[PDB]
Amino acid sequence: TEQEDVLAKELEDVNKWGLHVFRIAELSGNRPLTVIMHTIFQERDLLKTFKIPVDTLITYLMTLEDHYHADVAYHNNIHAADVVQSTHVLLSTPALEAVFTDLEILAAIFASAIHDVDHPGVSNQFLINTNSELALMYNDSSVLENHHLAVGFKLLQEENCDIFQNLTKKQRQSLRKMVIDIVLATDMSKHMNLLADLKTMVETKKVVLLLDNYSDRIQVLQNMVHCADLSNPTKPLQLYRQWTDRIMEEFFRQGDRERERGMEISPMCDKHNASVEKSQVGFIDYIVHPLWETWADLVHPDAQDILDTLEDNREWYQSTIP
Ligand SMILES: COc1ccc(C(=O)Nc2c(Cl)cncc2Cl)cc1OC1CCCC1
Ligand SMILES: [Mg+2]
Ligand SMILES: [Zn+2]
Repeated sequence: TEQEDVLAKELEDVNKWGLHVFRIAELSGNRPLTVIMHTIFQERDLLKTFKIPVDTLITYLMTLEDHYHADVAYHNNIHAADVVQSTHVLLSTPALEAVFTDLEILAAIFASAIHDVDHPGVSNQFLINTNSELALMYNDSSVLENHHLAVGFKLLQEENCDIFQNLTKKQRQSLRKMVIDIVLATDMSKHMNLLADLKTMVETKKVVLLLDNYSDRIQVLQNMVHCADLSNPTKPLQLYRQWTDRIMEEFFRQGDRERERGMEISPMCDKHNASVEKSQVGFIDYIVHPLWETWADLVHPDAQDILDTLEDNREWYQSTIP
């Protein structure tokens, strides 16, 4: 059909920063995660490498995508697809050519796909403050991130969903550990330590990059997926602005729930006292730029255009304040 033709055209940009992910979400019948993951697996020849039956891959992806919430403005299947695609581009950076094994690549992409599954659209702190079942289950420690992993892995046990059925026991064990390490590293409470470790690696860099032990390799993959998670402000402005609209809607809905419960409204969650532009500038200045500038240093000069875009977008948001 004409719609499938346009979808195919948009997917030709799967290896490019700035893919039209929202268009792909609409054109695919709200299956951005499934089609983008399928496309990336085909591009990297992962189905052949790991003997993943095509029908099994699609069944699992659709099932996984179904577990992202349709009514959460930001932490939905589009965000998952975007992080998957951004990770895919970061993995292809020239400075990392031939550094990671096929299993490591698979782990990073799979981790990206499941990293926010079944997100309720409220933060770890909200879950902790409201004595939620999730916080009680996970003892207030990386509550959501533990849950995303539990769901992502559990779904593999559904009928015709085990995409790792042909991996060896050793490969399955290794992949499981890497995926857990990567998704737990997406908790923002770990951001400062992750960044500190990334800077230490840049300072002791040996060169393409030379990573010999699990600690260094996993650290890079953790930071890579974390960069993808924090990549919105580095994308072309039309995409960035949509991500900002969505995160603010989600935050405002949390603030509304907090207000209904008589709780104090969390930072940036009060629709009656918000500064969207100032908040984006602060977000870039204190979190996004420090991380991306460090990533850019590790893979210099591969990420120069991404960092330039980030800086341009920071200047644009800042210009709307006066
Ligand atoms: C497009 O703007 C934003 C996008 C993403 C996030 C953000 O914190 N994402 C995130 C969250 Cl909410 C939790 N764990 C990890 C990540 Cl990366 C935060 C954003 O803006 C901040 C939050 C509200 C205003 C500043
Ligand atoms: Mg998350
Ligand atoms: Zn995320």
